[PDB]
Amino acid sequence: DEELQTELYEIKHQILQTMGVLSLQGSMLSVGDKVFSTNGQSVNFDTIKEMCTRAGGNIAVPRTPEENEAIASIAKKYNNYVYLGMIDDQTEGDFHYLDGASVSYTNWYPGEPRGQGKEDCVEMYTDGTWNDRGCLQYRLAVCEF
Amino acid sequence: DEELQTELYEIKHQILQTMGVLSLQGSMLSVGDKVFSTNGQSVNFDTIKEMCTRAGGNIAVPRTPEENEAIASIAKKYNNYVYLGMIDDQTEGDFHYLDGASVSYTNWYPGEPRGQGKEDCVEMYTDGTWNDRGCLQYRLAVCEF
Amino acid sequence: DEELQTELYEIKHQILQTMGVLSLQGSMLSVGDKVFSTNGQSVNFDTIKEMCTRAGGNIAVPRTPEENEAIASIAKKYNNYVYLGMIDDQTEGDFHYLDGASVSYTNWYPGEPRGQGKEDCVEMYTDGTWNDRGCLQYRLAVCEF
Ligand SMILES: [Ca+2]
Ligand SMILES: [Ca+2]
Ligand SMILES: [Ca+2]
Ligand SMILES: [Ca+2]
Ligand SMILES: [Ca+2]
Ligand SMILES: [Ca+2]
Ligand SMILES: [Ca+2]
Ligand SMILES: [Ca+2]
Ligand SMILES: [Ca+2]
Repeated sequence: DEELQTELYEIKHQILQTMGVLSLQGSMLSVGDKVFSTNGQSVNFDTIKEMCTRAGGNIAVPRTPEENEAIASIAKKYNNYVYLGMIDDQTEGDFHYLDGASVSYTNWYPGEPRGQGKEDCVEMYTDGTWNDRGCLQYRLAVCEF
Repeated sequence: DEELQTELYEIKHQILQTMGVLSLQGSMLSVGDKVFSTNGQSVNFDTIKEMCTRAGGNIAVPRTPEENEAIASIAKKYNNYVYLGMIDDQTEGDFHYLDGASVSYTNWYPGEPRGQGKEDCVEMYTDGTWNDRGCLQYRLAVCEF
Repeated sequence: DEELQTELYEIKHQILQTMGVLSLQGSMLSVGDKVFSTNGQSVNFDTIKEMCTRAGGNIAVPRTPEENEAIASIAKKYNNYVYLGMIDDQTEGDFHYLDGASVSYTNWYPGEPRGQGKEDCVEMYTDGTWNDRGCLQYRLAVCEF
């Protein structure tokens, strides 16, 4: 159509308007094709996971420096550590994303991970570096869509 | 096109991102094809109606158990009763949606409706059950889009 | 397709749902094809400009009476003057939009603009009328998308 193309413009325009409003007001962060957001709650790993999937997203996990920095700023903003979408329950010391694939990008705080098999989750410090941790602490719920 | 299909993916993806953010942050509830939301205001029936249409939606009305429960949770959350998008002004005892069609799904509190012709509106209790009421009370404004 | 048309309906519907939620909750104002929004911050001209572009929009500028009134209501709501997307730095007394084009619609407060070359920005009073001003004051950041 010709009508299809102007309908698409309008749709794309309106999308960027809503994204713009949410962005301007700090409701979320856009990094490439990824949108990060938090409900401000501090809960444990399993709770965060459910909150995120209930909203149609997933517990956030950084796969690039820019994505890592985005999540870091939210952690900084809320002054709380953040549980990341990765665990090493399956095999010890081998952290994997929740789809089962092995993590590639890492930003471990020097010396980490250590403490080992008692600590199967990953938390992000407010400077963006990571620490392996037990999964029952109260951490800021950050989701990716 | 081939380009059309990847443009559509992207558009659909971005939509679900904005919906995800609004959902995660409690700005609205998605139930099937219906989105519920409130501005937190307690006003009378006529005012709610205007607020909702000004936003491009309508005063909420539940047509299923799940929809009813969704509105109920908002009522619970704000600890206030909710005016529903239905009245019986036309014929007495015959409640109709605002398009004029007769209500099908009901969730009357036992004994309701009673009091009759002096009470042409419907309010939802915080447990989700309904009570027929005068239309001039201050009730939580919940809209559907 | 036939499938394309029902996919488009759904997409358009969901867009209006998110816009409806943002609108109902006062997160933004829709005027024709333009969406206005604020982050509530009072900062100077250069800062507002950056905030708006970071969100994928621009510092707001009214080109119609309705658009002017929309921005005015936000100014009223936040009880603060608003920097508008226009300056007269290039040539003195000749105010232009930030794309360089000359402003057409104006709503100067009677007597304005005056003070002249020391005042290259434009602020909106809470009644919607304009005043030319220095660019270093703290004003409400209102963006258009
Ligand atoms: Ca272990
Ligand atoms: Ca471990
Ligand atoms: Ca550790
Ligand atoms: Ca009656
Ligand atoms: Ca009645
Ligand atoms: Ca009654
Ligand atoms: Ca000058
Ligand atoms: Ca000047
Ligand atoms: Ca002046």
